[PDB]
Amino acid sequence: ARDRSYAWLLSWLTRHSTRTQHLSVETSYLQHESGRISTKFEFIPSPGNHFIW
Amino acid sequence: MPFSDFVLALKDNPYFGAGFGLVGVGTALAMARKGAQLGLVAFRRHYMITLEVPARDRSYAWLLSWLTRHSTRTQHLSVETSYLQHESGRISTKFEFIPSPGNHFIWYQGKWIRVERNRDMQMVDLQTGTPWESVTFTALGTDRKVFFNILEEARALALQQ
Amino acid sequence: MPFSDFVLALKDNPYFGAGFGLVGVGTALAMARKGAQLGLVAFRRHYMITLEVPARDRSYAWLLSWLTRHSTRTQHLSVETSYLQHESGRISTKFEFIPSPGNHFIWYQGKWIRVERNRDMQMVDLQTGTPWESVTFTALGTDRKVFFNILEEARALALQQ
Amino acid sequence: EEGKTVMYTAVGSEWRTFGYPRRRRPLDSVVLQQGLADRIVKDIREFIDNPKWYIDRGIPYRRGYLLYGPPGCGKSSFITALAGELEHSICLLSLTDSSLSDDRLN
Amino acid sequence: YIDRGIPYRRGYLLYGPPGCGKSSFITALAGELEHSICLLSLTDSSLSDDRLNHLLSVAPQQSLVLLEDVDAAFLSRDLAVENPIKYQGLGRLTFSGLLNALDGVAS
Amino acid sequence: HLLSVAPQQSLVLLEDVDAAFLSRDLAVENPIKYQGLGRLTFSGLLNALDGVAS
Amino acid sequence: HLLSVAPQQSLVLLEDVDAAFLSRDLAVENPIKYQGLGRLTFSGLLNALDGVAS
Ligand SMILES: Nc1ncnc2c1ncn2[C@@H]1O[C@H](COP(=O)(O)OP(=O)(O)OP(=O)(O)O)[C@@H](O)[C@H]1O
Ligand SMILES: Nc1ncnc2c1ncn2[C@@H]1O[C@H](COP(=O)(O)OP(=O)(O)OP(=O)(O)O)[C@@H](O)[C@H]1O
Ligand SMILES: [Mg+2]
Ligand SMILES: [Mg+2]
Repeated sequence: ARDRSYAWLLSWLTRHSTRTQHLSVETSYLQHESGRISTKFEFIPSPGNHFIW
Repeated sequence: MPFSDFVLALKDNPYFGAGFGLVGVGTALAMARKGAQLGLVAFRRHYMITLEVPARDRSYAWLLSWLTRHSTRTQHLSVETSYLQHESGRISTKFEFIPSPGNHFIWYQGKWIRVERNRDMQMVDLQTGTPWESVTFTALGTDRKVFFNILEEARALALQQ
Repeated sequence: MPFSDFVLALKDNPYFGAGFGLVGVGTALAMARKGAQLGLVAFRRHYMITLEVPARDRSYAWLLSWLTRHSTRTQHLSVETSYLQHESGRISTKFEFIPSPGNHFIWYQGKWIRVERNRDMQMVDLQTGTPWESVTFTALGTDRKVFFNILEEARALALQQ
Repeated sequence: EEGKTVMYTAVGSEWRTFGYPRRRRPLDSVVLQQGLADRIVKDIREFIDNPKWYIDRGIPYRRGYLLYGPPGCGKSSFITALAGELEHSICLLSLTDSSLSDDRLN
Repeated sequence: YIDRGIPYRRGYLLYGPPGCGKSSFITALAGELEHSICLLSLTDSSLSDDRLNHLLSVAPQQSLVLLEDVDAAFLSRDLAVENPIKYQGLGRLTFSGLLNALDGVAS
Repeated sequence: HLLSVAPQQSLVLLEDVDAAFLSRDLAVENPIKYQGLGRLTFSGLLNALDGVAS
Repeated sequence: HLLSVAPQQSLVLLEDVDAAFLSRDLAVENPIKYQGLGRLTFSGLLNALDGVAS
């Protein structure tokens, strides 16, 4: 976790996770182009064993 | 090759027959262990009522006081020393007993509750001396009103005396 | 298929009969282990008296002093060094023995109390040097007055000498 | 929580609810100088309803207010009444805290 | 109070030379009204503004919160005229914190 | 707490009370500063000796 | 405690007492301030050398 590569790889794993069904939630505020901000439900694969192709 | 040769090889050894029967024994034991877990889980979910009181609520103090009062003839008590002021104007030591940690059984409202004093685990908490002590009310049944009546009686007794 | 075929398959192997007999052995062993727990719990709840004294009460000091005095010929003691000021005016070393941690037996009022000096566990406590030491009074019987008499005698002896 | 006002507080580095939702104070129960409450409500409502005017000109979409006066004139009460009127929640912040730092404040 | 929007709170101040009967009268009144007394020490070391608000929010019902010797918590007179009302205590409490706790938005 | 759990039939002895706090000039001055080592205050001592919880 | 647990037939030695606390000007001044490092006070020393529990 001491490298920026950790953050980049975590982001890429969250994005390309196929249909992983062992995710964990992550709440963030997303600013819409209309000028308002709404809650954003983003899922990160929970710790465990995951398989990609 | 792995299919045909092994079956002939297994059939050659008469100990494999005893060994293969032992495989059924091992599978049955694993099945037996699994059956216990699901049965216990279902029994707890469908036929038991549980109420845990943490140390971070005033309800904990009220329920502890009510348990100290209504303890029947429990013989697993712990001492508690306090100074009591008599109406004469002087103060004398008060030997008060509180049920020591363990499994205690009560007969409130014709049931058999299994009140238990959870002990200190890691000495971490807030708003107290950090003992992380708790009490768990377990009983056989489905109605929740028993514990609600217990809590209301505890509050009434706290407002009493 | 799972019902009919397996019944024939298990019956085909004579080791299943030995194995299924072993299943009963496992079931009996689990029942025997559970039977011990319920018996112990019932015996403790119905025929034994327990009194725990933590180190956060002055009752702990009084009870410790009374145990040190009235220990009969206990041979599991621990040393405690102090200075005693003689009536002559000078002071000399005083060797006093306190029962060392362990299980000790007394014969107070015709019973056999099983006093036990609880040792330091995690070095956490308050109002003391944080050893978390305690004493447990275990005896066979139903009356509670024996422990109260012990506490009163301890207070009297503390007020004595 | 409708019909009431929720008040948050700084718990670590997040906003957490403080107590139970307080009951709303009616806006007319606060009597300020003639027309001041109307002006403030109009300003804040116009700011809320028009984010496009801010976005199309690049101005950051923020706004801040200052109420100053001798004690006992109705600042905190008016803030509570306005929060009730706009159905907003109040995030109490104590600048003179001990755990507050610049990064934590941001 | 409710029909007019006023907060349902109240406070009392008893001032005078020492030995005249402030604490005794407070105890007698608490006995008369069947209330309890919540002894709060402003000049403590573990007391902070958030803790003060929380304590004033969880006070037992039918109880009188008692702040005794309020003038000892913060400086006064010369320092009152001076811009900061310095907290002559041990904890992390400030004058604005006490003001908001006694009568603020979350009171 | 200490003054409330004093053993029965005992005399509590606060010896050399004058050293706990400043005096004279500072007594005339607005604050009675605690020139000690701990977290004790003049109001706390006054309440403990004779207050509501005494 | 240390003055109460000294070994028998021993001479407790407090060397250079004057360095423990301020003197002269501060002696005339109301507080006898402790010019040391620990949590020792003048009243405590006076009671330890000759007090009630000595
Ligand atoms: N215009 C007003 N209308 C109604 N009540 C008012 C008004 N001004 C003051 N009050 C009353 O004064 C009391 C306290 O008012 P408030 O807390 O708003 O005053 P403040 O001096 O602005 O506050 P703070 O000390 O938080 O800055 C409340 O009882 C409130 O009802
Ligand atoms: N009006 C009074 N009637 C009866 N006793 C009184 C009265 N005023 C003072 N006393 C007596 O004075 C003693 C202490 O009084 P009390 O603590 O109320 O005074 P105080 O100076 O207001 O206190 P504090 O220092 O706590 O503010 C008690 O013995 C009390 O009985
Ligand atoms: Mg205000
Ligand atoms: Mg008084």
